[PDB]
Amino acid sequence: RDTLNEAKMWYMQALGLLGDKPVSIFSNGWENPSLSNAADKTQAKQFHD
Amino acid sequence: EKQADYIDLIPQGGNQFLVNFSVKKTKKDATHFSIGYNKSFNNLADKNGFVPLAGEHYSIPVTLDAKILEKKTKIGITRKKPEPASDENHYTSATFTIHPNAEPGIWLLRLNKTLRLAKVSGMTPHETQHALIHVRNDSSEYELRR
Repeated sequence: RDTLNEAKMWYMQALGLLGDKPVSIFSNGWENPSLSNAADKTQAKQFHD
Repeated sequence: EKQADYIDLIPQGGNQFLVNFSVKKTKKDATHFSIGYNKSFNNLADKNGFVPLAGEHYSIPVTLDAKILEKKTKIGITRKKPEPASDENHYTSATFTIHPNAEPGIWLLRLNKTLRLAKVSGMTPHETQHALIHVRNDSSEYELRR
């Protein structure tokens, strides 16, 4: 029993290191693009520019 | 005016929309029907080889901008009279207006109902709203009963 409370305090310390679980967004500015539109050469040129 | 249909915009997301409609009187004439926009321009979707039917829900996508939607944009639908048709049929329309960050409350009571009911029923909050039936005159007593 006491070693299970030990287990709980270790995992709670690990959760204290990690913190708040990041909520993954799904409602997003991601439109659904065309594969022709997604792979434009200008789309990487402007990015690295 | 007397009765044509209800027409509903349903925003899929950024620059992606959808039109649900259910036309009442479907007897006369339709060959590859049209959808108007700003009352005078933009045949939005002429791709149907189908004539809509009486009292039946439909769905057809269209991609627009929210910038014109910020103004009043008069979206019509045009059951196409066979050789000539621009607006000469039994025509109807609607305008549509968006303006952000306004009246937060009236949506949130529905979220309250489905979240209490989802925690209670043990079902996930998606599947509880997925298992609720909504009609415009459906009382929430009858929805609870169902």
